[PDB]
Amino acid sequence: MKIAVLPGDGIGPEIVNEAVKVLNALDEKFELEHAPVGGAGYEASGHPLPDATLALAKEADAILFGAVGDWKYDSLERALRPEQAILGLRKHLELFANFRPAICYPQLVDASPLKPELVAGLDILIVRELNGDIYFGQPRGVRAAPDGPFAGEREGFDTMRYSEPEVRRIAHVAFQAAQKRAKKLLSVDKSNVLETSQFWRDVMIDVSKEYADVELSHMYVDNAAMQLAKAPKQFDVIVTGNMFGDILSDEASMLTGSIGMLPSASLDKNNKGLYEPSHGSAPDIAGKGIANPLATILSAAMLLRYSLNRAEQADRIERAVKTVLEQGYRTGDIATPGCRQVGTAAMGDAVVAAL
Amino acid sequence: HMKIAVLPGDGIGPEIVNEAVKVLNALDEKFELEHAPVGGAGYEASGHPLPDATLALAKEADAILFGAVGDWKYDSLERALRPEQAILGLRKHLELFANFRPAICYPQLVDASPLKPELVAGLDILIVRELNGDIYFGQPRGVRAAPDGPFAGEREGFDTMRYSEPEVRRIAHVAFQAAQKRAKKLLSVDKSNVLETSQFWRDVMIDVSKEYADVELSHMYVDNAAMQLAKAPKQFDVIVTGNMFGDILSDEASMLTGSIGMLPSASLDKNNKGLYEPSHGSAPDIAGKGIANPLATILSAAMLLRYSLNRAEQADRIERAVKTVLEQGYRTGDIATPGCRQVGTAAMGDAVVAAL
Ligand SMILES: NC(=O)c1ccc[n+]([C@@H]2O[C@H](COP(=O)([O-])OP(=O)(O)OC[C@H]3O[C@@H](n4cnc5c(N)ncnc54)[C@H](O)[C@@H]3O)[C@@H](O)[C@H]2O)c1
Repeated sequence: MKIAVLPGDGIGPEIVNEAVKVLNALDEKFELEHAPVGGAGYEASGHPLPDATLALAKEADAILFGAVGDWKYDSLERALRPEQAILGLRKHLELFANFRPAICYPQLVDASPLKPELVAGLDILIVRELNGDIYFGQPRGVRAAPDGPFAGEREGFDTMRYSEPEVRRIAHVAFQAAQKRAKKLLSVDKSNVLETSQFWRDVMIDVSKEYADVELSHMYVDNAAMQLAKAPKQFDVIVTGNMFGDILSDEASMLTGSIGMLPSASLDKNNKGLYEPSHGSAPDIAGKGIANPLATILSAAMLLRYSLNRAEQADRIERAVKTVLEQGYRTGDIATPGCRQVGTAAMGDAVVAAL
Repeated sequence: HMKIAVLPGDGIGPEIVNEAVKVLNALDEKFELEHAPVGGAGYEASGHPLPDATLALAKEADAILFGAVGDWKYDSLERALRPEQAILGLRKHLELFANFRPAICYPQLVDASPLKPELVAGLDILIVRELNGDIYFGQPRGVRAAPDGPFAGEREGFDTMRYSEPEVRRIAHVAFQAAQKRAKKLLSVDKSNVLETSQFWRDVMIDVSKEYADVELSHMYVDNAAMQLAKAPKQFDVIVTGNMFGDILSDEASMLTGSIGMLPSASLDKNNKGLYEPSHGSAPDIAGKGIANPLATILSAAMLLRYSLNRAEQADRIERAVKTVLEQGYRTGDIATPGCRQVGTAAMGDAVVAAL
């Protein structure tokens, strides 16, 4: 069991330090190896995904990833920008299936901006397609506009595209997840405007024929943004494209009390995965020792459960997180009245103590 | 001159526009109001939902006050003649590229929001959504055999996101000027850490910002913005973004206010001439029953004064009057609260007039 540990930029190192602390406190023997990624990759060898970092990730049984991004690197040419590291790991390792389990712990209901009755007992799974869409679609870039009223003018552009196999493989994953949960799947697209989305919807409906025990329904992304605020407990499994999943996921994280709570798994067809908190590198609080490590710690639990066949250890970590919340520990982003507010490292220590 | 084309439309349209006109006529001002048929009323008058004479009036006027078009009785017309085609026609022919979507939440109506009330009571933010371009209209688009890539040959759907320099520049100007008429904070939202269209958007936004140093420009990625709207919508003043992202964020913000039916809307051109309309559109189930809520249309008329006719003080006066009638307990059926004074459309309009 080799884990590639790729902390990245910003709050990445301080939150991954806590996840590694928790893994090291299990009785289990892991082989952990660190490598630079993102701005850290650029600093080391001028590329956000150094060849040796990609090699390590390919070789490992799983990847524990922090976050990438820092404003001082935004001006670099596109291929060198930090976020190209996570896009590249997803694409090169064919990690096409992203899982974001939004669960509101009882203690954190009061931390959510929504009225408490809307999020108490909330448990939604977002399945997001991760290797296609307008995130990768060609052609893209800047050009003279080839046609239309503004022909000749400078113009930025990206191509949104989805092919049949790409939609089918993520559809199957989502339907399989719904079979094991509440037998409901909601597919989100923008099919009343976008040709790509109508194509998505058509393929999703075709795959639904094979899952007579799951009820498939559909929702436009603009309505889904409304409904995640209004009545998110209507959802059990949501499946959507790369771009729409990105947008809805951050909104959904508020349903758990904070973006600092939402873990994620990115799997290939063999359940080799990269596990990362759903959030970014949070440069506004980077190095300040206050970021919430719990999304990253819960991502390490998912790592054990889904790639390393260690479901019992994953349960141990999850029980430890639930215990520290019962005990009153909170980082600043999930503070609740009367809580014990702690920084990143003390929160990690508390999780370790509760194992 | 201050000439306003009044295009009431169908069903609740005339009912609610009559109250906005009542409010305008109660001001000290000298407006030239001129009515013209649109939507189903356009079809009944001369066979098109946007008659030539109606478009000519809209072009000539300094602003347009528009109600709502559509009804069950028009839904059987051929597609090109349906009332809702007028909306598209006016936006295209008047080059209205800037969609103003206020998100406002009145304290009296705060329980309609899914948010805890301290986060949203008194919310007053503005989303400016580019309306004419983006991936919603970009060519090419359709379904094809994939031309290249890892899945070449497979059936594939596709769309093209694109924004040219003049398209971003003109929406940037409109948004920065709106921020000048407010708290001088503008947030631009994009996905420039992944999308080339978005980095291009950001670059042009920053170039225009050089002419508006009085306005504080900040940037946010669309996923963070969707979260921030739920977490703390009061942090914003004006938000500007592309068509698709704006569509999503504005609908989110409207749900977060709790009363999407109170919300005014506008579509503006490069001179800030606008068409001003309630956000809600038709309501066949209550059309002509005298109970539709006119407040969104009245608030649209206030927007009209503020952004097209250089009458910010009168706009403030109308917005003050709407706050007052809510404090006084007046409600139309859609926003009825326990112990309220429930009124129909006309009596609500009377109450706004009384509070001027
Ligand atoms: N997969 C990734 O690595 C990933 C994802 C998104 C953004 N990013 C990059 O992250 C950088 C910041 O982007 P952003 O500001 O839009 O998004 P972000 O998610 O880093 O931060 C959004 C907000 O949430 C707060 N936040 C995030 N994680 C937190 C935590 N664990 N504890 C407490 N507060 C937390 C931040 O302070 C900020 O206010 C950019 O460079 C962006 O490209 C990377």
